[PDB]
Amino acid sequence: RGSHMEDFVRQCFNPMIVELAEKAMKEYGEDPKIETNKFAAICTHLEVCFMYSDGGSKHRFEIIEGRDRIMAWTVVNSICNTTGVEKPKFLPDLYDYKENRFIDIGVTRREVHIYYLEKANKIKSEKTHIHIFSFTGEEMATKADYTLDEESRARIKTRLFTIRQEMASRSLWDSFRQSE
Amino acid sequence: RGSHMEDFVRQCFNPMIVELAEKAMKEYGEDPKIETNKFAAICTHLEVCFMYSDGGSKHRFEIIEGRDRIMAWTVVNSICNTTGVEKPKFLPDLYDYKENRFIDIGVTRREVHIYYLEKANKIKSEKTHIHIFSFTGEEMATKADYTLDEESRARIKTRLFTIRQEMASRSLWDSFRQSE
Amino acid sequence: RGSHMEDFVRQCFNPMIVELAEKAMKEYGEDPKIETNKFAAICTHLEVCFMYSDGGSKHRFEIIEGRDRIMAWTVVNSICNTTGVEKPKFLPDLYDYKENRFIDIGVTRREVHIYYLEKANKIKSEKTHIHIFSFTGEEMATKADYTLDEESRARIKTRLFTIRQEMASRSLWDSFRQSE
Amino acid sequence: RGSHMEDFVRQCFNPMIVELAEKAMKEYGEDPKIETNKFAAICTHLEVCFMYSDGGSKHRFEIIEGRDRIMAWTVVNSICNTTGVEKPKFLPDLYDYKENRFIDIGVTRREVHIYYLEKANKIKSEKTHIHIFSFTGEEMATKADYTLDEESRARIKTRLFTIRQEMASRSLWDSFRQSE
Ligand SMILES: O=C1c2c(O)c(=O)ccn2N([C@@H]2c3ccccc3SCc3c2ccc(F)c3F)[C@@H]2COCCN12
Ligand SMILES: O=C1c2c(O)c(=O)ccn2N([C@@H]2c3ccccc3SCc3c2ccc(F)c3F)[C@@H]2COCCN12
Ligand SMILES: O=C1c2c(O)c(=O)ccn2N([C@@H]2c3ccccc3SCc3c2ccc(F)c3F)[C@@H]2COCCN12
Ligand SMILES: O=C1c2c(O)c(=O)ccn2N([C@@H]2c3ccccc3SCc3c2ccc(F)c3F)[C@@H]2COCCN12
Ligand SMILES: [Mn+2]
Ligand SMILES: [Mn+2]
Ligand SMILES: [Mn+2]
Ligand SMILES: [Mn+2]
Ligand SMILES: [Mn+2]
Ligand SMILES: [Mn+2]
Ligand SMILES: [Mn+2]
Ligand SMILES: [Mn+2]
Repeated sequence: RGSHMEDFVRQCFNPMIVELAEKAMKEYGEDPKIETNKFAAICTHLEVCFMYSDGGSKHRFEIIEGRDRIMAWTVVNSICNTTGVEKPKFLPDLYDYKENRFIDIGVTRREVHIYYLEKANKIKSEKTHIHIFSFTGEEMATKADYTLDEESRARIKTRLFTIRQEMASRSLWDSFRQSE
Repeated sequence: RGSHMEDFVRQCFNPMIVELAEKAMKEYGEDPKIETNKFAAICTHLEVCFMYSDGGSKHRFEIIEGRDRIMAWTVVNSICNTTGVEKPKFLPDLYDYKENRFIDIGVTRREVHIYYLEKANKIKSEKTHIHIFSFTGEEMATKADYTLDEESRARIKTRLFTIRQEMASRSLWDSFRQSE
Repeated sequence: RGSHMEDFVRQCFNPMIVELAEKAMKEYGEDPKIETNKFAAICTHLEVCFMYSDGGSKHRFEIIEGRDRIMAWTVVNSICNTTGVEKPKFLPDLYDYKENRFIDIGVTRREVHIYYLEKANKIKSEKTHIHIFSFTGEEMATKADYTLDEESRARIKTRLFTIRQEMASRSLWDSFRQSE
Repeated sequence: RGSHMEDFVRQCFNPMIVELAEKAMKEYGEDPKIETNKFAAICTHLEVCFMYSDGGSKHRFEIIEGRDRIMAWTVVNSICNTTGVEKPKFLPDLYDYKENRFIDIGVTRREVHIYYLEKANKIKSEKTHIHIFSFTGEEMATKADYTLDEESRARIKTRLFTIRQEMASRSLWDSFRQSE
C-alpha cells in the first residue's frame, strides 16, 4: 500500500519530525501507511509547534508535543504541581512560563472560527490558551492574545501555505482538505 | 577550459556557497566554467545576502535567494498570500517580516547610483525595497532606509572590499570590473 | 551489586552528567554502585546547576561545579584574586559576575527552610548566596533574591518534579527520600 | 629540546589556539620548541582576544588576530577603505564596528601602567584603542573606556589568573614572568 502522500510527507518534512509523527501514530495504534492524510496533518502540527516554541525567548516554553503519552502527562503533572495551574482534561501542546498557561495549538483546513469553536467547547479547560492557524494564513487565539510577536507567527503561516502549495502541485491537496 | 577565476572562486568562497551558485547557473543553463566572472558575481551576491539575513533579529528575514526558481516563487507566493503584499514582477532576494516588504539586493562594480537607477526602473515593483552595495563601500537603499544597523552593513562592505583585493592580488580584478 | 537505582540514574540523566557525577564520587572516594541514592542526588544537583547557569545572560556565571576539586578551588582562587571577594570556607557551585557573589545551590527532599538553615549555619561565608530548590517546587534564596527570572527557575522546578515522578514510577522514590 | 613549558602549553590551551599560535610564530620565523615562554604568551594573548571578541554583541568585532600577516593587513585595508579610519602603523588585534576604532590588546606580567605607556608611545596611532590586561586582574584602557561590560572583562581576568596559577603549580611561572 504505497501512497503518493506517504512519499510526499517523507520528502516534505524533516526526518526527525517524520519519526516523531510515526511514533505518535504508533502510540495511538494508527498506521502512517494507511492514514496518510492523518500522517501529513500530524507532521504539519509538529512542525508548527516546534516553530511556535522557537518563537519565544529562551526557556519560555515547555514542549509537551513530540513526547510519548506517558511522559507528556508526566511533564504536564510536574508543571501543574510546581506552578499550581489546573490540570487540563486533554493533553496540551506547550506550556508558557512567561504567561503561565498551557497552549493547545490547532491547524485546520477550514475557517479558523469553527475549528476554534469545536476545540473550546471540547476541552473547556478555560485556563488553557487556544491558538488556531489555518492553511490560508488566518489565526485565532484566546482573548485575541497571540503570545508571539508578529514575525514568528508570519513564518508559521508562510510555511503552512507552502505545504498547501506542495500538496496542490502534486494533486494531494484536494483529498487532504476533504479529509479533515 | 580551466580559468584562474574558477580556481580563485573555489578557494575564496565557502563550499556551500559555491555549490548554491553552481546550482543557480545550472537552473538558468549557464556554465560556471565559461561564465567565470558571472560565477564570481553570483557567489559574491549569495554571501552578501546570507550576511544580510544574518544581520536581523531571529526570524526577521525569509531567504528567497539560494533556492531553485520554482521553490523561490513558491515561498514568494506563500509570503504574498499570508501577508497581502503585491507579488513582485521579478524574484526578490529576501522578505522582511519586521518591515513587511521584499528586499532586492544588488552588488555593483560601479556607482551605486546608476545600478540602483537601473534596478528601480526595471522592476518598478514599488513596494519592493532596493539595497545596493558596491565594491568600494558605498550603499544605497530605498527611502534612505537601510533596514539593518550600521555594524551589520559595515561587515558586508568590509567583505566586499576584501574580495576586491583578493581578485586584484591575483590580477582578476580588472576583467571582473570590466565585465559588469 | 546491580541496583535498579543505578540503571535508573543512567537512563534518566544525560551521559555527560552521569560521567561528571561518577568522577565527583571518585574524587571523594565514594562508589556510584554502592551509594546509589547519593549517585542520584549528585546527578540531580549537577543538572540543576547547569540549568541554573544557563538561566543567566551570556558570560554571567562561572561554573565551579563539575570540575575536579583542585581545579574548582583554582577557579575560586582566580575569581577571588581578580574581584576581591572573600574566599569561601567551602566550595560554592557558581559565581555570579553580574551580582558579584558565589552561589551555593542546594536540592533537598525536605522543607527548603530547614535545609537552608543547615547550610547557612554550616558555611556562614555570609557573602556566599544560598539558593535551595526542593523536589516539590519550593525554593529559598538569600535575601529573597532569586538571581534568575521566573521562567528559568520554573524550568528547574518542573524537572525536579519529573525526576521525583520517574523515581516514584519505579518505586525508588521512597528510599531516595528517606535517605537524605 | 623538549620543554616542560611546551607540554604545559599544549595541555593548557585549546588545540585550535595552539595551532594558530604555532602558525603565528612560523609566520615570523620563530620556533615554539625554543621560544617556549613566547609560545605561552602568544597562546594567552590569542585566548584573551577571542574571549574579548566574544564579549560584544553579534557582529560587533572584526577579529584581526589569528590570521596570517598578509590577510590580517588585507582585512585592515578593507576596514579602512570602507569606514575611513586611518590605517594603523602596526597591526591591531580587533576592530570595533560599534565604536568604530581598532583595538590593540596587550597582556603583561608587570604593572599595566608601564606596558600601556610602552605601547602608546610605540604605535602612537592615536585612533587605535589600547586595552591592557595583567596576570593579576588589572586592566587599563584608552580614555578609561573599557569597551565591554564588566562581566566579559572579569571572565578574561579570571582566566589570566588561572593560567598564572597553573604555571606556578608546575614551577614555570617564575621563568615566564622574568622573561617578558
Ligand atoms: O496532541 C494531539 C493532538 C493535537 O495536539 C491537535 O492539535 C490535534 C489533534 N491531536 N491528536 C493528535 C493529532 C495531532 C496533530 C494532527 C492530527 C492529530 S489526529 C489524532 C491523533 C493524534 C496523534 C496520534 C494519532 F494516532 C492520532 F489519530 C491527538 C489527541 O490526543 C492527544 C495527542 N493529540
Ligand atoms: O536573483 C537573481 C539575481 C539577483 O538577485 C541580483 O541581484 C542580480 C542578478 N540576478 N540574476 C542572477 C544573478 C545573481 C547574482 C549575481 C549575478 C547574477 S547574473 C544573471 C544570473 C543569475 C542567476 C543565475 C544565472 F545563470 C544568471 F545568469 C538573476 C535574475 O533572475 C532571477 C534570479 N536572479
Ligand atoms: O559541591 C558539593 C556539594 C554541593 O555543592 C551540594 O550542594 C551538596 C552536597 N555536596 N557535596 C557533594 C554532593 C553534591 C550534590 C549532591 C550530593 C552531594 S553528597 C557529598 C558528595 C559530593 C560530591 C562527591 C561525593 F562523593 C560526595 F559524597 C560536596 C561537598 O564537598 C564539596 C563538593 N560538594
Ligand atoms: O599582534 C601581535 C602582537 C600583539 O598583538 C601583541 O599584543 C603583543 C605582541 N605581538 N607580536 C606578536 C605576539 C603576540 C602575543 C604575545 C607575544 C607576541 S611576541 C612577538 C611575536 C608575535 C607573533 C609571532 C611571533 F613570532 C612573535 F615573536 C606581534 C607584533 O607584530 C604583529 C603581530 N603581533
Ligand atoms: Mn498535541
Ligand atoms: Mn494541538
Ligand atoms: Mn536574487
Ligand atoms: Mn539581488
Ligand atoms: Mn557544589
Ligand atoms: Mn551545591
Ligand atoms: Mn595582534
Ligand atoms: Mn595585541
